[PDB]
Amino acid sequence: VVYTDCTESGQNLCLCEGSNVCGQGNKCILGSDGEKNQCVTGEGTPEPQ
Repeated sequence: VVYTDCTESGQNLCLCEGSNVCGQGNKCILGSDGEKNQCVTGEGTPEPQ
């Protein structure tokens, strides 16, 4: 199964690093400082539809 892409910071079940899935068990942050997304451990909500 594959999820969709992210659109905000804090999501979880989506695609942060290129096309890799980073969600449950961790937290994802989008473009930090004009940079790309990053998978940081924490508490994030899945990606609704």
